[PDB]
Amino acid sequence: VTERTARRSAETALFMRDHVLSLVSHDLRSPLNAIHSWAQQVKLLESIVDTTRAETKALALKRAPFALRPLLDETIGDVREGLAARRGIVLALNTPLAAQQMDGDRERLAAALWLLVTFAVEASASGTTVTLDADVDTATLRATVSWQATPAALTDPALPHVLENFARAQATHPREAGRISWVLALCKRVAEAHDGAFEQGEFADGQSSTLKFRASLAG
Amino acid sequence: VTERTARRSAETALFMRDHVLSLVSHDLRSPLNAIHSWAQQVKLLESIVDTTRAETKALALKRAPFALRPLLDETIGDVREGLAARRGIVLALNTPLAAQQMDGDRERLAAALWLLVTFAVEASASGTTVTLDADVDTATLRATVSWQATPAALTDPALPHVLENFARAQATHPREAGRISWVLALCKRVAEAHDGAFEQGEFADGQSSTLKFRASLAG
Repeated sequence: VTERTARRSAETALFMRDHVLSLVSHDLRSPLNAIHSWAQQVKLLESIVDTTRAETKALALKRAPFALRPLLDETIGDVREGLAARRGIVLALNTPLAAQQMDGDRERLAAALWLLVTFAVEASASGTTVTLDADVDTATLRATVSWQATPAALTDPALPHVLENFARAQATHPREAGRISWVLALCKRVAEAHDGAFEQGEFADGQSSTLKFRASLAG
Repeated sequence: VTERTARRSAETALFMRDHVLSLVSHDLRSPLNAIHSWAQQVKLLESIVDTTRAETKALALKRAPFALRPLLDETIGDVREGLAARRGIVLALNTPLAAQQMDGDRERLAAALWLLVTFAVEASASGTTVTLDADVDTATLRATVSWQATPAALTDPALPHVLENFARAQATHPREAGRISWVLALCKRVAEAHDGAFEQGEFADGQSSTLKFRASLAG
């Protein structure tokens, strides 16, 4: 395990814990009122809000121009050495990007793309091809990972893994409407911090699954 | 910022988010009942419990013998390059340990000692000496960081920093009885996972502050 893989793993887990806190910050609202509709000091709520709001402010502070294509190649290289090669997964990069630049938080985008690809690899069986597609259109960077999914591979103890065991287990769980697997929180947070969006498709039988990442170019 | 510093920073923040979840998992018990003593679906509680319990099981799985003294020297070297040198803080190592070994989770202990020293550095003014004392006694590893504290340095925007801004701010807050500054959660978690203990002393005026870490040798 390289230092880079361990760093990316810890970042992923960090953002997943933020995601869990934000869900908690949200979901306790309704069953509380049902008890109180029969006829939680907000200060506890606010000190979790302060944590998530701090992370929110962290994700907006570092924007600087960088070359998109070396970032894509670094992503492929890092995931290949971290997990794809030892899982027998072929990584493919499809992009026309050569000299294009983006004014962005390069390190956070790097973490987001790493996780976008690593998640697909974790959910792939030996011999599967995971493809990272990436391009720009007007004001938007678009990165999509597409692959034929074997979601049982996420929790297979005979296979090497990089992501946390409980995160991998949680990712096989049926998703509530509009909600991501917790472990993808970093992709969602970084996308939305760049005035973008993140979409986790379902695990599709007989068809490719997709993760779709978008980020504004000049934010 | 080296890869090692960024990895340690993300680990620190990860464990701090676990700590916040565990506090939330605990503290909502009492104000809820005061509402219900006038005359929160546990499933939401349990899915945070599963997260913390997973981390708990992770911290018990990797024990292997390693040399204690190179771990101490690596700690000093990493914090020197990550923060102490650029803050004008002198680091001192006081230990009789030479060849002693410990059957432990070397990477987690390394993160814990890094944070033990880095926290003291963050809470030091230029020219202060931060001392790491370390020894073994019977079944126990004991590591203590002692220093003359300037807690205002934690939040001084003119000084370089490694730890998260909101974590540094939270650490200046008055501590409830028996509770640590959230940012030290990694030290506490790793100590207790090694059948040990962690003690954060107060910020002492005219006297040294201490952080005391203990871990069982052969767990």
